[PDB]
Amino acid sequence: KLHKEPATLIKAIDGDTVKIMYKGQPMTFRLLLVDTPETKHPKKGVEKYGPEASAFTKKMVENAKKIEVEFDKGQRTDKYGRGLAYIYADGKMVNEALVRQGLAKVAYVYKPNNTHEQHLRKSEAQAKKEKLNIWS
Repeated sequence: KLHKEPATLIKAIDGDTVKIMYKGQPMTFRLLLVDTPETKHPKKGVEKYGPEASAFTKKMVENAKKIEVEFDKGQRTDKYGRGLAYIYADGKMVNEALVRQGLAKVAYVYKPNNTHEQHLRKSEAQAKKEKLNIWS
């Protein structure tokens, strides 16, 4: 059973990555199950909708009263040291919000870290049907 834990925003870095204070330790977190266009793309740079995905995550985490992180059932950090997780801004899942707004695609999934996969795929189909941003 996944549960949420409190955390404190330090800084937003990209649409898909935020620095957070977790159990008193600053850490970089990668949002589970989504791929946003990047501004810090290692290869191409600042892709289309990159700045947009980026300001959205920023605003969202920044204006929140309460940030919480929720780990999935698999590994909790990636090979770069980044925490892997679902992030909640006042009860709303940032990863889902991005996909519903057409500012992220559901990422290639790695079990057993796939607990909200279906949900998100559902939000992606809707942003697609509404042809938003990425899907326009």
